[PDB]
Amino acid sequence: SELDQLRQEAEQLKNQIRDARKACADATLSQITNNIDPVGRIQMRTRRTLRGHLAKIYAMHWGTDSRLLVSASQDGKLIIWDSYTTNKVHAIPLRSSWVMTCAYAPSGNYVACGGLDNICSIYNLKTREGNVRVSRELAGHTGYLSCCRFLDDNQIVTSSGDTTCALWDIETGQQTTTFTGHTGDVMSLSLAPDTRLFVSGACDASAKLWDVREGMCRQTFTGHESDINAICFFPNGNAFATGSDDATCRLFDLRADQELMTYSHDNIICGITSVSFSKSGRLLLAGYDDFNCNVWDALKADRAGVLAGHDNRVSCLGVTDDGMAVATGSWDSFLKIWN
Amino acid sequence: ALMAQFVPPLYSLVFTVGLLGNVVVVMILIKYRRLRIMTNIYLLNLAISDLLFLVTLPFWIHYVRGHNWVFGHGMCKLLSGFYHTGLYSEIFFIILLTIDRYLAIVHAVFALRARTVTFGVITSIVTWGLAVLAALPEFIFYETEELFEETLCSALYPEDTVYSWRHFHTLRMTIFCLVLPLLVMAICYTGIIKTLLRCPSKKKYKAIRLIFVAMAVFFIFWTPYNVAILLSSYQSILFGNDCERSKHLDLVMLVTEVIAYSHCCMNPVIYAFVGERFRKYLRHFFHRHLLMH
Amino acid sequence: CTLSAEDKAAVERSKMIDRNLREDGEKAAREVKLLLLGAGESGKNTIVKQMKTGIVETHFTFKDLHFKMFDVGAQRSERKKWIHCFEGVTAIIFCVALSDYDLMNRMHASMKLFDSICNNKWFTDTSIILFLNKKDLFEEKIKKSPLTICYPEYAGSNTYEEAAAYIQCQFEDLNKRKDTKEIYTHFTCSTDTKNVQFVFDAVTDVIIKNNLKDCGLF
Amino acid sequence: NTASIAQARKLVEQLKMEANIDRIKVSKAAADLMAYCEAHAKEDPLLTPVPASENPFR
Amino acid sequence: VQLVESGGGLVQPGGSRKLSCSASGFAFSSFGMHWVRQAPEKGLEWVAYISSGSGTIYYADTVKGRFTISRDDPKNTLFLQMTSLRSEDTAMYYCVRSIYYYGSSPFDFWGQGTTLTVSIVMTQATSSVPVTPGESVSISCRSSKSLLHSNGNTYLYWFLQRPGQSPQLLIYRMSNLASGVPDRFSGSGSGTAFTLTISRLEAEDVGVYYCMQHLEYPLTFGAGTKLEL
Repeated sequence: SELDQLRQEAEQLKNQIRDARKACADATLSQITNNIDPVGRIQMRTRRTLRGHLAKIYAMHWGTDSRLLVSASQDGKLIIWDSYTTNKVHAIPLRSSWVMTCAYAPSGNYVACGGLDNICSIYNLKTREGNVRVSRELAGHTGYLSCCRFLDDNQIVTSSGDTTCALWDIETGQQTTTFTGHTGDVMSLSLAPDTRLFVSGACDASAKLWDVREGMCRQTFTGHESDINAICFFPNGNAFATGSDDATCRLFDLRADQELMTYSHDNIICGITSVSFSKSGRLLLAGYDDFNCNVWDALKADRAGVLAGHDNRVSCLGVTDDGMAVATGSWDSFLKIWN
Repeated sequence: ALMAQFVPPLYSLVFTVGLLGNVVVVMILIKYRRLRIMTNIYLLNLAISDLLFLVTLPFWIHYVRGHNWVFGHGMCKLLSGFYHTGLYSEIFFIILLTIDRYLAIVHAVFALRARTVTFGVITSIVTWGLAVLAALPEFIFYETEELFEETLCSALYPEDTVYSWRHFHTLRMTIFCLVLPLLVMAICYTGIIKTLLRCPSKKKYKAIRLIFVAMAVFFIFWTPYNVAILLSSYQSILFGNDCERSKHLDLVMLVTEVIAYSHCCMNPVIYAFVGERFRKYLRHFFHRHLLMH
Repeated sequence: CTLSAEDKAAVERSKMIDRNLREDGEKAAREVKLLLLGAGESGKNTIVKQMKTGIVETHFTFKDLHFKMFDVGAQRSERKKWIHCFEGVTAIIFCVALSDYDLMNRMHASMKLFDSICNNKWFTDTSIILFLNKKDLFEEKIKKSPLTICYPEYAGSNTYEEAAAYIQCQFEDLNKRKDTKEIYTHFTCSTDTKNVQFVFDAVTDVIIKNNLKDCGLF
Repeated sequence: NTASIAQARKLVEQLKMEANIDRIKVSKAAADLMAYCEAHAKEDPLLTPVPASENPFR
Repeated sequence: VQLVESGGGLVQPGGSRKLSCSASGFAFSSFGMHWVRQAPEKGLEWVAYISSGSGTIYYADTVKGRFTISRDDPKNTLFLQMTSLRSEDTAMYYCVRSIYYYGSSPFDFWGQGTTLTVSIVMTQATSSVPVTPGESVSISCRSSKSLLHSNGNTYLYWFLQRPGQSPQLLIYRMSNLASGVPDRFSGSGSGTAFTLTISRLEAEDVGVYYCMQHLEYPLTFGAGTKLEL
């Protein structure tokens, strides 16, 4: 019918967007930050070495209480660790041993996990029976789950490999909203502190900002040469840093709609697995496939320090809600807490 | 002349290389493997036995140089007994390792359910107890003999009443060291070889070569000691009564004793260094040391 | 430590949980794990039935050995980004239908998939068990259509024993790491009740090789 | 096919919706980020070491 | 969750008795158990404790040796071997669950108990305090030692024993509201002086309030204060 006209309109929309983005690019973040003093050498020690897992560690999450953390391994069991005493709180035997993500609810009543099974497993930690049981199974996805996060309103935003992100209502077990637009497989989500907006990363080398209510992608970011692996929000929620298999992390600002600064090093060719921010946001921590975790100055990218307390891939990384300590998990079945 | 033509420099090289081998083997086994497998725990036990033997070796070197037994707290009892304890524990541990290899290669399906950590620990404790009890006869010297100012350790029993320890000192010292170990090793190795020859792989031949090399090394470096000690005990009386032949047989006995003590050094090599796992772990540890160093 | 607060029952529960975790890990390690591939292009369902909405797990015990198989038929996602999660499987069962040579042909797609998974670095040391299912159908079909339709470079007789041998050799030729990786190719049929024996032999050989590496002989 | 036409139409609608959105310049966003980072630099336990007295992870 | 005890009745002094308790819908394997006496003088006391898997067992100096606490996880039952009975042993026996981990609320359920008839110090300033519906009441208790452990927990537990009903937990380890109770209950303390307050009294808040420490065994129980309408 008018496919040629549609494609021409799309191309000139892309041109207009590029022109608008370039018009406001008066200067880069590097020039503005030239006068800021360096963060210096950031050195941390492995205060704790949590052990008990007998398989690869893939995901972990920090509870709002700053003490309890949950880790998911391929043994099919979730262990909640008391970081202050390297003590195990509960052991949750999972129906499926192929997990890929886990999350800790801010309220602390529920813990969620999932993976290749395509089913969300919601476990109730606080119950009168003591034993941990599955509350609801949020079935409906047509692909492997990659990341799940708990909204402050006791809701789960699910990321799956079928290119769809869904907002599930726990008590009804139904998809409240369906999100589409990513041509590639979705890997990581991150919700802002206010829970108003959140961004999703996919294998199409693009990051899309989805408003949980309007059902629309407010903004889209692109430029990466390979798949996206992890995304995290700046404490403000006005910017986010995304990792990619191309061994480069970059910072994007929602109010700028353009790349701010790129993190890369000649000696680093391994890809990134997880990315997290410090409470102040000055330090950017991201795990790499080179069996080590690197600390980057979010403002200048000086590579302030590096962590090498691991023997295999660093699969999961998470900063405490208060920024007191950083947890680094790896496929070696050991979790290291840094501070 | 007696007490002459000795070369204690020979023992220094074997001692130092034994340190460099056994210490590294034990460190790698304990640090990484965490002793979670039956073969690994047997290898660790063999490493500790060899380490004990080679750490008791130096005092013999000092005595050979001329340092008579005026040393204190190094009582001849424990020193003499430790040699036999180690030499018996190592043989028993090689036998157990061969048995474990046989079980794992002919009965892998059952070996999975049989190779338990508790069973390995129980077997190791039982073998240690048996070796210690075996060496009790050599623990009992009851004194250190003195004829001249040059003190020397006394024999197990005085020569005036040597007829009361015929069998234990004649046959039991060879049956448990030459006959039983070789018989068990052959009985296992034939089964392992026959089972491995059926595998459809190219690298299986490397296993055959390593098995043959281990068997040949053990035979070549243990048979001469057992035959020489047997000949020097009785053949020196029946036929080797001549002074020249007696001196030659004594020199051969010294040479075979030196050679046999070197077996402790090649045990860690042949049993741990072979296999990609050990090189992988050693390279990882070396990289870790370089990072810290 | 012994200087902690009165809540030492928490440490006791932690130790009990550690004991349970160790027992579960021992049980998992004792069990054999296999990966099944070829869904949507081969008679995988027939093999699964003989052995008898995401990954499917099948449990069966044979000759006092516990077998645990995973079906990844949900191939509607980027394989390279989740195949690595199966690093550690005892062996990989890859299913091919010999009747797909004439039906780019589907046999070429199966060959490309095998090359993709065979050469994957995550499966460098994991053996592959190859089953050529629907052998009777291919035997009947070869008498009507020459094998040259799928392999123009092929030259030889149209007899079953020749074409099957040629294709079996062709599949193995794609292995670029033959030194450290072995391929166990077998012919499978709906009426072949002894297919379990082939899998048992393959897993036994894999366990023997693992024991050889552990003992230092490999 | 109609599926391709529908996908192209949806893409065009999404692109035109995105284009209408405009926000502050890069310099203002960078300045705001720098100000926030400087303001909360004192509260970060990782940016600056922490005394051992107030219950760190030993 | 339900706990039922059995094995009561009259017993001659110096005899023996084997009290038993059973639970249903109860993870007995992962749950600990406590035994506490309730004498006719309304003074609660601690008897024995058995941890999960029978790993650790403790007895009070008054019941040492004579009592043997045992559990059978397959049967989900708890047993007491009682020997050498005396007159003072006449008291109602309660089985109390307990779980120990971060964020835990032990002693959250008390059984109906059974009656057996034989032929750190805690003090309360007020033996009783009259009250009326809708009134605010404050109660305080004192301890012989500072319960503020270095871990940052006051280890203060509050219970209510309504007439004819088993005690019910109110607070756990710091002013923390128990599950299933309204929000009108609150508490505070400094380490040695502890207080409990109720914003608005209701008809269901009539009973005896009990305070018990958990800093070190044996668990010593308070005398209790009775609330009169």
